[PDB]
Amino acid sequence: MPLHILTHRECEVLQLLTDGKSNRGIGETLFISEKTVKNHVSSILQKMKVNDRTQAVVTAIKHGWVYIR
Amino acid sequence: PLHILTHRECEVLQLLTDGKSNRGIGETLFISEKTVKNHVSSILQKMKVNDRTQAVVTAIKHGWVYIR
Repeated sequence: MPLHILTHRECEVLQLLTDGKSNRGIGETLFISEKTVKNHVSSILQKMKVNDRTQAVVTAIKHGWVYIR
Repeated sequence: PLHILTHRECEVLQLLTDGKSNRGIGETLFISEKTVKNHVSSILQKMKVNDRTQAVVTAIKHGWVYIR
């Protein structure tokens, strides 16, 4: 399950990243600061045991946790 | 516009979709990281995106690369 390992906010960040949004775009969409976006990304890399956004995103797509809009 | 990427740029893009680092890509393709970094920089320029994640997600969307 995604929610066994991620929060809902983290799932939303991952989907917004899969959509192609930047840290600025994600914060705009979620009304959070860019630093906070990076904090969510930092947590996602920890929980998924990957080293950057791209591995996390490609892994989320691979497991069906997010979709290509 | 797939025609604008070189085959080598496509290989780097596929290796990025696989999850390899610039060190892994340089290892796999027997090139230096500086050469890999330039290929990445070139791919973002030709694709008109700002970072690796947008390039990879855009290539997946259009079927240029596959999830191994």
